[PDB]
Amino acid sequence: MRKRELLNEARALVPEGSGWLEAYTRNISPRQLTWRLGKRDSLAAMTEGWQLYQGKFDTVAMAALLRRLRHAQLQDPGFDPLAAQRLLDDLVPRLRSVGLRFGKLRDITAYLHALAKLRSPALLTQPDALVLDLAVFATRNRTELLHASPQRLATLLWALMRLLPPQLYGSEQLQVVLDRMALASLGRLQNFAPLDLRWAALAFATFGPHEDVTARRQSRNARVIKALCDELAARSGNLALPQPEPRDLALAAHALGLVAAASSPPALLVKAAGVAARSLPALSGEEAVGLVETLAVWGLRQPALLEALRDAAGRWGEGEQAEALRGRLQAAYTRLG
Amino acid sequence: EFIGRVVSNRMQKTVVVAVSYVVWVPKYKVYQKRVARHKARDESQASVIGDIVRIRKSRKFSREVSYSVVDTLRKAHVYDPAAAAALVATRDAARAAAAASTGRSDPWVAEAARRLDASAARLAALRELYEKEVGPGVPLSGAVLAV
Amino acid sequence: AFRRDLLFNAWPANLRTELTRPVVVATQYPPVYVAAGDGAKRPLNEQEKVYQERRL
Amino acid sequence: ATVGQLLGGAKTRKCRIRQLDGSPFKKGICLRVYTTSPKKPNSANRKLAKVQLSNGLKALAYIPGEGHNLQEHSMVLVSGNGVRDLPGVKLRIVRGRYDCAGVKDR
Amino acid sequence: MEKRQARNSGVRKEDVGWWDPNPAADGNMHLGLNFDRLKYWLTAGAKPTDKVAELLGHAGVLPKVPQPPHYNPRDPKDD
Amino acid sequence: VSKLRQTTATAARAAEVMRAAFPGATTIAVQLPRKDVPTYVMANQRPQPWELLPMKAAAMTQYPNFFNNSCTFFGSIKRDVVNGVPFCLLRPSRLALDMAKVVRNLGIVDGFEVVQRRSRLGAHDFVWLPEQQPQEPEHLYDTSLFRQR
Amino acid sequence: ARMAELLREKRVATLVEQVRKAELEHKLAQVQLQRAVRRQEELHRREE
RNA sequence: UGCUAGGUGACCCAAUACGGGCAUCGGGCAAAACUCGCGUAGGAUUAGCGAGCUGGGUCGCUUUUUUUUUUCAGCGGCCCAUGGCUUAUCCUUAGCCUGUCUUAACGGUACUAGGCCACGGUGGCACUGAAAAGGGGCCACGGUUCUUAUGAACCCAGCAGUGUUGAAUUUUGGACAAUCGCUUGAACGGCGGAUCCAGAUGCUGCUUACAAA
RNA sequence: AAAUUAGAGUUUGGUGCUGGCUCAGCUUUCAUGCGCCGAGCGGUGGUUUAUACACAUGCGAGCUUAAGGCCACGAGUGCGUAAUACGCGAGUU
Repeated sequence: MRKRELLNEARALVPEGSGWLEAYTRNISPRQLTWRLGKRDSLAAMTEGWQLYQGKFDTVAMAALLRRLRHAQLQDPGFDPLAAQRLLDDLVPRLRSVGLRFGKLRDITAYLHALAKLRSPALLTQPDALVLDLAVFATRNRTELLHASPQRLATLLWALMRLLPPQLYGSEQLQVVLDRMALASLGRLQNFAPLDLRWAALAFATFGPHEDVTARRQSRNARVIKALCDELAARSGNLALPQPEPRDLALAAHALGLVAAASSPPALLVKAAGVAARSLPALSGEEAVGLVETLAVWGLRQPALLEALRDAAGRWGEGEQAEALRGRLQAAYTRLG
Repeated sequence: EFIGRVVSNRMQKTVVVAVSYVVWVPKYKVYQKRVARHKARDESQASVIGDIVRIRKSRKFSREVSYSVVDTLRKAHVYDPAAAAALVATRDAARAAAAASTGRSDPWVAEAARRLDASAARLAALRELYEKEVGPGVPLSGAVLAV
Repeated sequence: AFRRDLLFNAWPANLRTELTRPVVVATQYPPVYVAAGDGAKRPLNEQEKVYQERRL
Repeated sequence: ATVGQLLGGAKTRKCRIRQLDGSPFKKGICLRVYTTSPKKPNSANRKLAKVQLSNGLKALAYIPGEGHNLQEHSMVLVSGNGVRDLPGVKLRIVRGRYDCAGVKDR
Repeated sequence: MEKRQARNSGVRKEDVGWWDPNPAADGNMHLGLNFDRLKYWLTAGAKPTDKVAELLGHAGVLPKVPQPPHYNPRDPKDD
Repeated sequence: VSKLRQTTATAARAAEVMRAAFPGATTIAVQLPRKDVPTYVMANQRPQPWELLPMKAAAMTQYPNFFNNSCTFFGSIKRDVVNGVPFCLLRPSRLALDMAKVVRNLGIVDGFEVVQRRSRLGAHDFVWLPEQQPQEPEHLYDTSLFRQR
Repeated sequence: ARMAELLREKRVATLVEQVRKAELEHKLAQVQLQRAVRRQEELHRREE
């Protein structure tokens, strides 16, 4: 009988064009909220849901909200980036009041994936202090990090690779996160997906080389790259397990070239040469070009790979980014003769 | 994939489509033709009754709407009365103008001459089509000349 | 067939199925090998080829 | 073909004796033990039996053999052979069972 | 034959194999499996039970399994 | 159980009967030369003779009224054999002409000619001259130019 | 498939069009010539 | 979601030296559940469907979780487009298919084993479980017993066995040894009226005089 | 080397039709009489065919370190259901 009082409480927050107000309950579960945000397509509807239900959102609701923001970014035509940015600013104090007091590693990783998903190509930003503090708060306890999934940890790494400016790779909180995650993942190396190893290699290459404790951190990320890159090298060719994608081995090879260029002949480059030179048109060009830069910095010459990439080098057209690919591949070709 | 005639479009975003499917009976060794009715989603309501449409399975939208309209092959021409009056005007204008230009040459003689030379121009055209397709050859068969 | 039939001229089973005697390995005739008790792979004994040919 | 013939082809799987109801042998209690005179050219007084059968329905039964011992309230086993010499009667009392046993010195 | 079905039911598994535990005149066991789907099912994590594991090990296409951890006097006259 | 399992054996054989009968027309789809809907044949429990609708459509599209003119031809053969008439006279078609050339070629009969019921020819219709025409017609249109052959 | 289509379908169809159009030119030479002069002479004599 | 193998343990047990349980992760293949295309007993002495009888919008339809991209239904509430079917509904028969028998075949009809579904004296409903109940939970009915009458206990379409009816229907057997299942990290462990062995009993295939080595 | 169509008697003064009845065929039952029940190795089969009738009694799901952890697989019947059934064929979120 108190539906009209409930409706007046709904009217006091959101204007009268919303379908949420008939649907409104005070005693909602977060499960239904994750589905109800999963049912909308327009940024007006998530705004309606936010001013109705700011009080009941835990971290899963924020993660589904950011995915729905990306969904509206690619499907709602009337997108305003300014309204999205002020709403994204409104998302902050709810996180600092709740999710930084009750965030398990699953929820926080899901949010950081959602925010990096928003910043993905097919510019919206959050403060980086919240991103680092979410990173240290999700990993503050060792035990749940021991029971974490490889998909979770490499997803967290891809989030930290996409969200952060390059000046903040030397921040100590990222290094504390990398300390915890290396101390977890080096025991369960063999539970890893090769895609998860690809993102682990890329993120430790991105964050690694950025007084005794810091050089020890660089040496520890050196042992992480050498063991993990040999884990991918063992996982390539061993046909008994799922064969890693040549894109992933190529991009982890580029990570090896990045950490070799920053810190200054593994089997990984040889097997990467094989999986590229058998399957070039499945490879995008720029990852292979970065692998040619890795061949440059190692000084090794992979013959059928380089003639195959010569054939790939002819097969591009003329135009700005494509001519930049041709130019840098020609430059690394002259670097290798 | 079904290619079958529409029969109903009185129906919101949904057309009832009938398809002639032929079932075997084993008893008499005779294929019996039955026609089943399907309900199908269209999106533009471009299907007038008599259109020949292509329906395909997609995700179900209802209890009993189960296919989606892909393409309307042959359009059903429809009765527009004002356009029909326009064809009345153009057609009796053509008849009266031709009879006035023609009207000794009784008008049957002139039109039948024009139809003879039109047929002759046609026969010359398709004969030259056969000439460019085949070359100088007896019309024995094209299957012989396919070598 | 006549020469074969002319030159032809344990069963206790009760089985609790124990793996006592050696093992032989649409079914692909001729048989592949003989697996012994000791994990050894050996080709067919002559008598075993005889009673394989009697079996068909 | 012709579609009337296509629809032109489970009927009544008809028991040709409708009193045994598809079974071969049904017992029952003899209601009356009586004889009758038959159709010409037969004129010997044949002995019959009206029996309240197992299935609750009644039909007449031929009594075979050199005499018999059946009276009121007497159980028999009824078989499926008919006697032709009077119309409408289809039942035969098998002998080798109950109160109707075999005759003396057969 | 998963855990659900009985011994004689209709099974998606193609073969428990040409099999004859009865001794037959010499080389007393049967011809073994037909093949190429046995390795698929045992590859796919379908379990063996105990004696099919013994028979597969005994045929030498798999290594054998040690059964006894201890000895106490078994009664052979139970039948 | 082989009744159930041997249904779709001829189904994949019917599709190239479509493709080698009708290039560019597409469980199979059959366009009988009649109303515009292509008519569909597909699976059941009781197995089907696939290539009755495709085979029939190739028949009726190449040789229209194959069934009625074939049965009319062979019925008239049965007619005058059991009636002792040694001449067999048909309402001609593509089928009747072509398969009359077939049975004359194999020597089932000794010959055929187009004839016309010449009493109801006009003051001048076209008339069949056997000498001046070449001896054997080979199409319907040359044999439907005239009136009631 | 292309060999069957372009080396059979269009030329056998072309045989069908030119054969029925030679027949149609026969019927049209009839309906011009004999029909037209016959009916204009009939209408001429009927109006006389 | 469920199994099996891996890898982990600031855990527990065992260990004159090392393996199990227990938690979590992920590789393999897998079930499950839904959807639609068709098939299907006769009856006009069933002719309109007493109905949301079909569709569109709106919600509710109890989770985010790897890169460009991702998540059913009238099922309920509301409007609404007024249509949807016309062997439509309604009745009564009936588990269904492969089977088995026969026919030369097409067909026509009681089983074998086994595929799937349904049901557990009747009817309604819920917990838990990923999924629901044949000796699990609650209520009402109908039976069977007993009460000092107030009320409780039970439900063989599980096995044997009893009783009616029937022309006719079996032993109140033995056993976990073989499987196969459930379980347990000793122990050829525990249990299983599944099964395997024996009985009675139609059909069958197959022997049968004793003596003596 | 593909293994594939039995009639007769009955109707009438006789003959031929007209369709029906029966017998000879195969399969089938704790069918029903009459007769044997020597002993063994086996196959198999009972839809207690029916009553989805009422059940005496006994047994069928217990295992395992009081407490907790695992026991929806197997067996039976066909009431209901003429179609969320069952079968066949495609694709699965």
